[PDB]
Amino acid sequence: TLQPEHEKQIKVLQEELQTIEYKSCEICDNDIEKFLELMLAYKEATVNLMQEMVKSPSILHILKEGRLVAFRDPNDCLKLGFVFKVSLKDAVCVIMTFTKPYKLPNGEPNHLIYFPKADGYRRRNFPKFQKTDFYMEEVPVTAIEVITKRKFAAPLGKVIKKDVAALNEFNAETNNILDGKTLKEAINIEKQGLKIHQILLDRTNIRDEIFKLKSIKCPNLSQHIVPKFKAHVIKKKIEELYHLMS
Ligand SMILES: [Zn+2]
Repeated sequence: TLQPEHEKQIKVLQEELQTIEYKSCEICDNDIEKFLELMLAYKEATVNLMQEMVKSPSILHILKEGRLVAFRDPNDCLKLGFVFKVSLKDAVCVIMTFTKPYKLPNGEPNHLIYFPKADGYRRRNFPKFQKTDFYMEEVPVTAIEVITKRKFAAPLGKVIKKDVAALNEFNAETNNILDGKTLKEAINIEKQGLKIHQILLDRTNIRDEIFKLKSIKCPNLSQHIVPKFKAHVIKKKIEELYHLMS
């Protein structure tokens, strides 16, 4: 064949694709795929949203120093941190992370999207985050998925210097957030932008439709979405390697 490598890798991805076990559920077997595609649509909508938000300097007033946000590391893990610095030219943010990468009891990264103002969904998929010694990490603005309303007053500068007075308030606030968390995302997009509102409306529609499903009420959806997710990734990779879809 004129394409040995392509064939090899394709065969591999196919095998790995069909070697996936799907656990049965009387609450997901009906509408879980739609939940998946709609979820990915939500994620994409958020990405584009952040892409359009970083354009207007108003974003600095949204991600002011000490802004609690939920981003994702290269491994698609959800982390909570504070906004320390923002760069418009590079579209990157210096976030101080106080939480380890959220992972299932299995060990694999959680692929579920965190929906603000969703007590049930939270309690079912995101029971609690584990605290970790804070460390500065740069992350692209596009990675941010949730922008909470809560903000850390004390300057992070003193926290970096490890001043006891600052570390007390930092630890207290952090433990406050982790003990009981009812994150609520509120963004004042009315300030500027036109496409922003459209993206917001569309995303809210996607959410209204996704919460209408039955898999959304599932207790163990966080573990049931894994196989479908992996199968999705592998599938897309296969279609690509096949030079298919033009
Ligand atoms: Zn289920």
